[PDB]
Amino acid sequence: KLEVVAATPTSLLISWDAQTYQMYDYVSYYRITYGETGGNSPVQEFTVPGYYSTATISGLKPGVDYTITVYAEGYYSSYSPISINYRT
Amino acid sequence: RQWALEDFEIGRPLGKGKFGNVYLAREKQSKFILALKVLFKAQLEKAGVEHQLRREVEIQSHLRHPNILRLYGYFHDATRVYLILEYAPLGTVYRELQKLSKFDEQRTATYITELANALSYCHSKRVIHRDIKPENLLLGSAGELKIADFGWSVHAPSSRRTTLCGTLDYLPPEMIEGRMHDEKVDLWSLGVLCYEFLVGKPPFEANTYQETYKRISRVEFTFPDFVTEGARDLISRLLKHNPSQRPMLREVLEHPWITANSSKP
Ligand SMILES: Nc1ncnc2c1ncn2[C@@H]1O[C@H](COP(=O)(O)OP(=O)(O)CP(=O)(O)O)[C@@H](O)[C@H]1O
Ligand SMILES: [Mg+2]
Repeated sequence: KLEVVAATPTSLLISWDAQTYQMYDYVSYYRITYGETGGNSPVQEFTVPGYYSTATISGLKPGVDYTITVYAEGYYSSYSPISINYRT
Repeated sequence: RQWALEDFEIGRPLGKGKFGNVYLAREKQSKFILALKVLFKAQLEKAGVEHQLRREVEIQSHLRHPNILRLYGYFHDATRVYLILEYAPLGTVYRELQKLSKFDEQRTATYITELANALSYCHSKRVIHRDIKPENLLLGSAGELKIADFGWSVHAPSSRRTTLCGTLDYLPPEMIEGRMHDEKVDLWSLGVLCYEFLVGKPPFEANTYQETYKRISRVEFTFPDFVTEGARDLISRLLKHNPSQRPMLREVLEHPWITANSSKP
């Protein structure tokens, strides 16, 4: 599971410590994505190294519904996204 | 990229590991010599250590520095895990210290400089090694130090850092005393290392792990008279009970003993 640890009006600290992987299947990096639930600009993204278990998303607009999705990219695999909605 | 056993010519064995063997090997495309460490899943699972292997791969794959052993990649099959590593032709510092029994000041200072550069590079990515010791250091073809074995390393933002890990004679007091630790535990272990290099045994050595813990916790150790003034100062600055009082790696690199004894690039 994905969780929001802490929030400000412009930023979220998220954490995927709960997500588990298959034995011997190791994560190269995470693709982190976020945008305004339903109503449209382009959903934005960035990546962090596979050894991260949390990350900060900054420069969000206050009072907005976000959907945050994380894709664990294995060296040999793609895990199916975990996601969460949060309102700044 | 992806990797499989078919991408390597395999040569002679370089050593016997705990859960496998390491072979000299060559990447067919490039023809590039490297080492291929083979681990048996059966033996890993028996010993309980797969989490350490995950940690090693996920961290060490990202580390690119002249004094850190490259982990180019890994792969696995029904029975084995393979790590594709840089080949260190001059072997372990552990074996060099066994042979020579102690290192002189120049060799010691030069290695402390190399190790400090590498840990500077780790700490900027907020990675801590947590198991600095002579067995985890290897030597390139020009005799240059390479730190390896990131099994017990940790990314600081991604961990609570309240569990003790490492190797007995090298453990910092903070971990023994149960407190939250940070990058300064590497600084402590560097000082133990410098001492062991110069003297040929670690400072808190004792017949049981209990006595050793007490002695670390109380920073109970003495130097032989041969250890010079400058080495003594450097080590004493590294081996402070209070982590916050230990120097930054920058200050270690600028210490006057280090300056006076380290070889020029
Ligand atoms: N990259 C390299 N280049 C050259 N020789 C290497 C090497 N990596 C390992 N060796 C040699 O092979 C031996 C076994 O290495 P290995 O890493 O398997 O040791 P080990 O299993 O005891 C440490 P660990 O507990 O971390 O698995 C080493 O002592 C060394 O002689
Ligand atoms: Mg290892």
